[PDB]
Amino acid sequence: KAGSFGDLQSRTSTSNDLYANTNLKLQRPQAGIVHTPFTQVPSGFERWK
Amino acid sequence: KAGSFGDLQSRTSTSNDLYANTNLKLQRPQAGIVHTPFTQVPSGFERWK
Amino acid sequence: DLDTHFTQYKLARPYIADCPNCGHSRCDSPIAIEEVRGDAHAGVIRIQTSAMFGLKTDGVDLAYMSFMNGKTQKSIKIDNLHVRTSAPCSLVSHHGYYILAQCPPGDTVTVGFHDGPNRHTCTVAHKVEFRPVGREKYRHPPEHGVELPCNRYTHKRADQGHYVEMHQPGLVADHSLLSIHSAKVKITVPSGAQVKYYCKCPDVRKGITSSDHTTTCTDVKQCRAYLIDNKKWVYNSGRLPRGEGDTFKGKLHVPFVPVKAKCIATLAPEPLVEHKHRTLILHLHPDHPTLLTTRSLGSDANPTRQWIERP
Amino acid sequence: FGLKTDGVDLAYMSFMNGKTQKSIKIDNLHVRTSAPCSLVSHHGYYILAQCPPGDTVTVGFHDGPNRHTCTVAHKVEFRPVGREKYRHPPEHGVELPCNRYTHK
Amino acid sequence: AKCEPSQFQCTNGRCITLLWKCDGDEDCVDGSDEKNCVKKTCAESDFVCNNGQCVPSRWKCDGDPDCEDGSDESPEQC
Amino acid sequence: AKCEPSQFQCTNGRCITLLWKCDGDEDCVDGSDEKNCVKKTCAESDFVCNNGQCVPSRWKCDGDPDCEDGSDESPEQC
Amino acid sequence: KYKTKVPSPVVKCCGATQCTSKPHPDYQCQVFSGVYPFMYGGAYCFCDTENTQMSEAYVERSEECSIDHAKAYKVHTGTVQAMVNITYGSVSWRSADV
Ligand SMILES: *[C@@H]1O[C@H](CO)[C@@H](O)[C@H](O)[C@H]1NC(C)=O
Ligand SMILES: [Ca+2]
Ligand SMILES: [Ca+2]
Ligand SMILES: [Ca+2]
Ligand SMILES: [Ca+2]
Repeated sequence: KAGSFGDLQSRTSTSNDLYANTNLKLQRPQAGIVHTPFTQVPSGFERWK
Repeated sequence: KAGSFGDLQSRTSTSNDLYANTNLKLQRPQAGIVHTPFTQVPSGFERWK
Repeated sequence: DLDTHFTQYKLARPYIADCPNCGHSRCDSPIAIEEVRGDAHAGVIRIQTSAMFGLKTDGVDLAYMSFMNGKTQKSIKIDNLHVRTSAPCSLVSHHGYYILAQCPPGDTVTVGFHDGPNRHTCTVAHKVEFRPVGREKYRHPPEHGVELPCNRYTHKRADQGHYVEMHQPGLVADHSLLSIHSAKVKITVPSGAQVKYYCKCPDVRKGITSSDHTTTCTDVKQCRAYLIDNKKWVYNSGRLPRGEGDTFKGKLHVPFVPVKAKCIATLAPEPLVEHKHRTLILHLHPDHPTLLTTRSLGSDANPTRQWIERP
Repeated sequence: FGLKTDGVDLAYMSFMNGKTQKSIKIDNLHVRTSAPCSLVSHHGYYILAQCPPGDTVTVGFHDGPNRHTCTVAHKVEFRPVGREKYRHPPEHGVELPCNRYTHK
Repeated sequence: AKCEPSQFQCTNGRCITLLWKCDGDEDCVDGSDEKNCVKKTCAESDFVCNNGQCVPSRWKCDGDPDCEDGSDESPEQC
Repeated sequence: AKCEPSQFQCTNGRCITLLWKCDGDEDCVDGSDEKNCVKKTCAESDFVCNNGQCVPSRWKCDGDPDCEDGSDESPEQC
Repeated sequence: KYKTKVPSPVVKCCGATQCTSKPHPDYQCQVFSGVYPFMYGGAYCFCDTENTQMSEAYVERSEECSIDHAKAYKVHTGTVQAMVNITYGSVSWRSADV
């Protein structure tokens, strides 16, 4: 689950198939600014630690 | 006792006979560094304050 | 050799990107901070910027840095290059786009450099935390103690298998290319570059010119000019407009990769131990929040875990 | 700030040197509240700066080899606008009405 | 976008409140607002030095050069 | 004193990792780490400059001095 | 710990673009219409509202994941080994893994 221990899961540290479950959502760029704002649930691994 | 009010005791402020009871333990110097590391219980007088 | 570490960085150039705080207000900063890596233990953080450090237009020189001064790339000696979170950070090393700094905890990360009378700074909101190693929450690496394994960003520039992609730069919109001239918009094309223009005056005209071109429009506000110069590539920054087609041109290694290292952790004072019938009495006088854990060696561990912050 | 005995110039500063008024170019004019503050603008007696939270407000300037500073006890707090206690202006988010000292 | 008559637009393409069009502060990085301006006159109670700086008449010939040039204290003027 | 087989002993006596024995950084304060290094060659696809620099061929005579002396743009080359 | 990779946004001036699916972890793509971005060189687009910015973002393993990661294991009954120290008669202590 997002923000939980398993939010990011990979079968091995060198695999090329990564499972990611975060509420990654793109926000509208601020008026007149070229940027890609986004909101996301803080890392559940950092939380777990 | 170390860490308590009376860890350091002197009969007078100018006395040459000082009693000290702190867990002063000399630690091994870090590899390649000339220094005298040690561990000691924080002063019991400052703790009493 | 040193040049072997810049073989790919020589193909890239600095760029100007949006910075949330250029001193007092948002601006397009040549030192714009792209990322702050702060997951190392002893406060080591790696900051990625749009400026190039250690490269000059003429080659490699760790005393020199290169940054964009509008359309023109400027190369200057590093002068008061500094990083600040809550207090000045000690700079460990720098590499193209990347700065390695020893920073204390803070709510922000400020990077900036001086160029004569000019001052270029970029302040981003980023919680930088000090991560102590072990069972004691020390606030600064101690002089002496227990040497424990820790995660650190190495000070070495060498390629250790981590890369970032550098892409062909997108259109660089620059209104300084247009001039009213004889009451007739003229497009100035820098030597060796191409200028794409788009005019929507009564006579709608657009295209790519390799040389000075005079359009049918009489007002600069009626036209747009974009500088096309692919001599040097740029990191695919999320703050730069993407180019057309497959803009991917190469890979740039990530310097100062995170590595396993040995850190000196604090060693709390030796407890006073008093013994009673079937009872152990410990007098704990910690210097920093110190974790105390105990367990029985029987069939029921009955574990205890508590942080001791005061005697 | 911005005035000299000879006229107006935002690059110049004027201060009293005992009974004699001295006018100098602004040299390392700084504001500090537990950390350096970004200067927004200055006019006459007034200095506008963006300061992080702190317990003190330090203002000072240099005049050649001399350094003139003044530190006063004043709790400077960050007052986030809205329903979240952010510590520094975000790069992006919701634009909310707020109270600011205009730089003009 | 193009801005209403309540706002001035700099050659940079960005808009600035019309009250800021000419007030001595470059509000747009290009400086298009202050790049075009004109000076205002001063009351008859004020003297004007050679550089055009205005100073009150009570400061004229007072021994202090209250303007960029010394015209307020120049022998030719006093 | 002798270092591990995978280490290099600077003249200062301090051991350094053998991988660091020759690179852009002097890993020991004495600097003897890099004193004995040897300069690398560069691919034939890069125009070697007169003063010893080496720049890609596509940059040769492109109208921009890429070598520290402009050799790539000097009339001797084109 | 994850890393959020955000490629350069596609700014379509006087027009519109469309997002497409890609095989990226937690891939996000959205087209924001009515943008009028400005660069160091001034207004980037000509049209006032007929412009779109396409934002893209996806999740990657951070550089620390090579060193700073947790391994989840399934545990089954395995083996039991011991180091035994034995002496007998006049024979000195001898040991071996068993
Ligand atoms: C076995 O026991 C003897 C005496 O206690 C000791 O000298 C020897 O080192 C022990 N063996 C090991 C492997 O520790
Ligand atoms: Ca103005
Ligand atoms: Ca006078
Ligand atoms: Ca070396
Ligand atoms: Ca060239």
